[PDB]
Amino acid sequence: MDVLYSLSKTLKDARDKIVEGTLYSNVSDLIQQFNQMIITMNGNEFQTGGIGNLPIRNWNFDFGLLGTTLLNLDANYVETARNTIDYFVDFVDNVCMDEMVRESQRNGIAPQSDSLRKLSGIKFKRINFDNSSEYIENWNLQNRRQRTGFTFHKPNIFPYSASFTLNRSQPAHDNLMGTMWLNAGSEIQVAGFDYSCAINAPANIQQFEHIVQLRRVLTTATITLLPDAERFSFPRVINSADGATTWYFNPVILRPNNVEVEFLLNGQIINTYQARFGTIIARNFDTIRLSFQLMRPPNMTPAVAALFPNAQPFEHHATVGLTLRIESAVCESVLADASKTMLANVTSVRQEYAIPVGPVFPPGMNWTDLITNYSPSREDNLQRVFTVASIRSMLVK
Amino acid sequence: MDVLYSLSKTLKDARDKIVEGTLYSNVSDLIQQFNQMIITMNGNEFQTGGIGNLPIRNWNFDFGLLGTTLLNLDANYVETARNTIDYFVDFVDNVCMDEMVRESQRNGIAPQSDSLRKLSGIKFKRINFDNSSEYIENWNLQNRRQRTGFTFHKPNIFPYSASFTLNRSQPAHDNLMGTMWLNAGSEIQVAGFDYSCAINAPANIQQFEHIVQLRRVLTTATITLLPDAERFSFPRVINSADGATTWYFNPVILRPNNVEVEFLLNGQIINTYQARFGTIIARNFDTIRLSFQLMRPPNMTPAVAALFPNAQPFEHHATVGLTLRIESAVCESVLADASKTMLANVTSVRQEYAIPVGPVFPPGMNWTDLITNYSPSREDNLQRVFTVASIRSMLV
Amino acid sequence: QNYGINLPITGSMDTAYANSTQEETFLTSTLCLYYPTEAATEINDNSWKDTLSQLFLTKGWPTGSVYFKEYTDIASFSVDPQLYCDYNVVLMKYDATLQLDMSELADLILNEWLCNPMDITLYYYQQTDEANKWISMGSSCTIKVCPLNTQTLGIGCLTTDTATFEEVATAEKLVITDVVDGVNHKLDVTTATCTIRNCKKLGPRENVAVIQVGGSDVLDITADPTTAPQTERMMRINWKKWWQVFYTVVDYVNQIIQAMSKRSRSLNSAAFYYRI
Amino acid sequence: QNYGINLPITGSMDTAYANSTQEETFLTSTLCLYYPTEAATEINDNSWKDTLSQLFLTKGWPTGSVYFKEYTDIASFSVDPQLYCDYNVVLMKYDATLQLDMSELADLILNEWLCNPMDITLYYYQQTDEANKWISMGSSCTIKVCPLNTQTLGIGCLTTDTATFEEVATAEKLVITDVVDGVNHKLDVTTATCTIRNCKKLGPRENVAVIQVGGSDVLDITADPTTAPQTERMMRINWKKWWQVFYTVVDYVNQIIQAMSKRSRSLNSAAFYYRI
Ligand SMILES: *[C@@H]1O[C@H](CO)[C@@H](O)[C@H](O)[C@H]1NC(C)=O
Ligand SMILES: *[C@@H]1O[C@H](CO)[C@@H](O)[C@H](O)[C@H]1NC(C)=O
Ligand SMILES: [Ca+2]
Ligand SMILES: [Ca+2]
Ligand SMILES: [Ca+2]
Ligand SMILES: [Ca+2]
Ligand SMILES: [Ca+2]
Ligand SMILES: [Ca+2]
Ligand SMILES: [Ca+2]
Ligand SMILES: [Ca+2]
Ligand SMILES: [Zn+2]
Ligand SMILES: [Zn+2]
Repeated sequence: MDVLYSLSKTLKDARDKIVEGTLYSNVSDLIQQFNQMIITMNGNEFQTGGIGNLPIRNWNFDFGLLGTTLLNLDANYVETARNTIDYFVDFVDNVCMDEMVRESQRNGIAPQSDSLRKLSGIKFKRINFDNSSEYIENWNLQNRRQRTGFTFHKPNIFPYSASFTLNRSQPAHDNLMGTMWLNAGSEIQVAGFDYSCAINAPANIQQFEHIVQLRRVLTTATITLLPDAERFSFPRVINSADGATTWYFNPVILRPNNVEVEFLLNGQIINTYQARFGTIIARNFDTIRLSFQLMRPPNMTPAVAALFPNAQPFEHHATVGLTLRIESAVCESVLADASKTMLANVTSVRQEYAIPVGPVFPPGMNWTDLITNYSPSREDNLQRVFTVASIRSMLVK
Repeated sequence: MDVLYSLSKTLKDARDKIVEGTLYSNVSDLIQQFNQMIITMNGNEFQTGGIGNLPIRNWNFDFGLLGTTLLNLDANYVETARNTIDYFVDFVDNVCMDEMVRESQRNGIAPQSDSLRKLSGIKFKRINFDNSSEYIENWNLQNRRQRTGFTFHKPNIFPYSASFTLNRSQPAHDNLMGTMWLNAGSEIQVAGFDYSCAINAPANIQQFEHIVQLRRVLTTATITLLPDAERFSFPRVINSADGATTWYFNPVILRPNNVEVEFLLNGQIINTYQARFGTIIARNFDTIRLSFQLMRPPNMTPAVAALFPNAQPFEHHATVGLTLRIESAVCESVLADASKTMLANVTSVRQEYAIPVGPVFPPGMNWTDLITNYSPSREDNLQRVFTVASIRSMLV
Repeated sequence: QNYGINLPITGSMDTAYANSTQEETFLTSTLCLYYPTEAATEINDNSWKDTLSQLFLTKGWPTGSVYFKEYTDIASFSVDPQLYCDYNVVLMKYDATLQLDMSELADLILNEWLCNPMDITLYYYQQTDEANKWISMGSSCTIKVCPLNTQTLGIGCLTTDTATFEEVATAEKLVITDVVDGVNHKLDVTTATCTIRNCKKLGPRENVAVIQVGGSDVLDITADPTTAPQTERMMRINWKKWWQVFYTVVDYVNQIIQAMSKRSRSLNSAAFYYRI
Repeated sequence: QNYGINLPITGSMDTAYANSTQEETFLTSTLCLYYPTEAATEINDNSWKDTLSQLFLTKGWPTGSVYFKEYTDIASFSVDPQLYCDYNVVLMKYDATLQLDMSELADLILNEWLCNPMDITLYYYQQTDEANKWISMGSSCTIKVCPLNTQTLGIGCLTTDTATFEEVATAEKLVITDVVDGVNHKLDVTTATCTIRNCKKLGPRENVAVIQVGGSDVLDITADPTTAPQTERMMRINWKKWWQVFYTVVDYVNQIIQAMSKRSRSLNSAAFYYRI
């Protein structure tokens, strides 16, 4: 991995820095690195790609070294360098694609393609140099089992889940008390609905609770908490838990009462926020407990009083929402997020070449399936393919 | 950890090999390693801690080297070696005890005692040699980010749990359909009971499903599947879910029907066994799903036909049971089992010295609570203390 | 059930709808049509029940599933009404002079009730909450009320002179009395001909619909003056000939049953649960 | 709360028993005692209700909660029996010539029945399954049946001539009729003075106990000839004096109520299954 990353890093530096007219003193170290790469790779045969529709490509390296006598780079120098760079970039692209379309149950963190296995040998370790990208840096830290950190803008930490719980219900579905939530990506929208508006509740308070268990621990998380849930604030016709019939939801939104956000780690309270809306910080947690009350307003203007009668039929159902958005967080495992392209690149390569379903990943790289059952073997394979995808993105993209 | 293990292994080898009359060539490499250990330890002060009732102990090393020039070891040689060995064994045992009674939440795999942190310094790396035991080998492989596994005979993977689910019930508890189960250690005993014997069921079949979600993945697991559950095959008076009243269970055991045992990983079926009993192999799974059916016997002799009337009262309750015993398995993480003493050793040391409850383990190192909430921090601390307990077991 | 009543129901908002359950519902349920005797008089036929059953049979109801129970008029039908079938459709004739009575019948039929015995001779009584009413039924109820105070002396009444009691009902076959809550009332009722019970309104009765034949919307099934709700089970049809009424009932039986549920039919046919 | 659905309940063994709840139920439950008139006659003491109430008070029940309901004889009590107390205990005197009638009464009150209305003048009736019976009660219920074939012609009877109908009940006060299943039967019933209903035996009624006074094991509360179950709620007592019988009933009331349970079909959990 470090060798593949170093190859790609050298090639990217060469593309960016070996430019017409530049002082040789701008590239001397890069020229030495490029020549060391050429020397190490010369005389080695590689084969990439025998899975799915990925073609078998054979790679031979017999290149001359870049010169070192110039004081400024001229056009011919840059063109010969570009020829060598193009061949190497094609090779590195193919090696990355070959590694990305493979998985292993046993040592998913280890190389799977034969070319990367060969690049793991001692002779190639000379190529290794500056490992400064976040993914390769995390890779090297994880090899030594040092504390890793991946920064995610809008981490895709919640598998898609749009469901409801009914605490009070009956076959007519006209006096319903419960909760409905969409947990999707980096967002939790939840809403507690009482059809009676807590008319016969103990002191006119209806307590709602929602527990979200993250499959990985998040640290240093900026989170927006907004009082309302726009997703559960309009009329809906909803299937029953068995799917036999359909019930009606005609919500009227009241501000949630005694809102309490709890961020917990291993079932222990880490952060507690009471009546706090806007930006909050959850420093280290794996579970979110949102508790919030529907408080029947003691005083009502005539329209409000007409909304909520003393008894059934209840036409306007008292609903209190909450919206929770993880803006940015840190996780010790790789994750899909809104800003990066690692998952999209891995999925795109796997789909472009019709990679058959393997024993590790879901039937097509569905993120919901992966994150729902984010097992250690899956984590190892995903970190490997994501590091390879970033290495590829340094050059192909 | 590697250094502590090397110290212990050196001492164990010296005890086993430095014996009267033995050829020096039998022990020459061991004597070189022992002298290297002495050289590396000489001039260092150690303090084993005062946590709990474990006393504060100070350790000093000013030992001479063992001889190298005899053809055969003699009685003088053995006595001289034993004097140094006893002190080193006492020191290693105290370091192991000091490390076994400590825990950390942030970094539970790293050493906790001062002595083991001092021994992790580069100046002691010379002591390190053959790391051949399963626990230290796993430790090194895991530090190398390498796939390694602990082998367990009768792994204690299931938290103790004796419970029941009633899918059909009434306040009088006389027409009950449901499941009874004991998950204990490496054993699962499940039983579906129908009081009406599926008289009024579609096709005269009652379906039972029991899912056990293992807290860690198991691999290459040898399992015995037996078609009955003797734990739920005799009359019982059982509390109700709230304990308000007690109901009556009067089993009559029928052969379970359509027995399907699935071993699943990440929600996907890895192994499936249909109507198979005896030895089966679950190659890699985190969940066990047991489906079985109480099938009303289409033909019944009069003695059988009496036991199952068309309607209530139901006196003989038709029960079908399965039993699943994990004989052997492999786990990435550490676990208690019927063979190894790591858990017992750690618990014993924690009990003898009145070690208070820490922020990692449950009080008393109780295994049910520990395995129920097997968090990563708990896993790290527990592998650390188990490796230290094995290292201590080499000498104590 | 009872050991799982207070447990949550979790449902996904992506589960597939089941097929139509109307066929199974009609094949396995009973339908009772309650009509006024004047209806059968106007029909004048003695086999019209058979014809209606046959016409229902085209709507999926098996033969011995629809039932026709006759009642004289609103007043008599209100004397301890009994609801027999899985679905009960009460064809009630409208009368401007019996509005409240109709409402009371509706209130007793479209809502579920839980009633305890009342002994008006040996005890004073009060209505605890807005759901607590006094429902009395029989040949003729004449309810007179004397409100008391904390000292248990009457207000505008004398505990010994019943002539000073405030009258709230006279010659009633069914009356629901709502008095001021938290006040002990001495009660005078003609217990010989009718019985009074302290009732609590639990909730709707989903298996009984009331079709008002003729008139306008006058039903008021809630004592509260600020609400006069018209539920899905309270229908109204303009009419000139009873055959047309029965035909519109039969043809749109699907719409009628959609407004009802088959989860309120109790073991007994009484319009109220009774506890001692 | 989740009333219309049966959610499975998970219980743990080793969950501690709650304390005895017998005192609380005695303090919050009503005990109706049913006895024949001859019992009151032989006792011959107009104050015996007060004495029994005080004895029950000694045994736990508050002295306003035990009820005594008198019936004339087994046959009369079987007409529309109504057991409204939390716990009902029937002292049923034994007669060697009334074995079937005692069995019918016990079957009617020891088990829960869901009865649909029967219109024998409108429909041919058939019994679907072994739980489906025809229960008829009244001052005098005489029932004759004509079993029909697939072509609707009668078998051993003529639909037009009722005199040929096979007679299954004569001048009965209560009769549970069980015929072959799946065969349509035309019914001739003296509907003028007795009601017949198509009933299903849902299950036991656990709040009603019957003590057979001075007989033998004869009750058959199940129509299956191969089963004659003796449930815990059908006791038997030898007697010479009714005072000793009442004294035994009071002294062993703990045991009696132990053999019973709160009516499962009753109470809020049963809501939306059949009743409350
Ligand atoms: C529902 O209807 C569809 C279409 O007619 C049919 O395929 C299916 O089998 C029916 N039953 C169920 C349970 O879906
Ligand atoms: C139950 O009984 C025990 C022992 O008699 C007593 O300590 C306790 O207070 C009682 N009450 C409850 C509610 O458990
Ligand atoms: Ca007055
Ligand atoms: Ca009236
Ligand atoms: Ca009132
Ligand atoms: Ca009103
Ligand atoms: Ca009889
Ligand atoms: Ca005949
Ligand atoms: Ca039959
Ligand atoms: Ca029998
Ligand atoms: Zn629902
Ligand atoms: Zn129970």
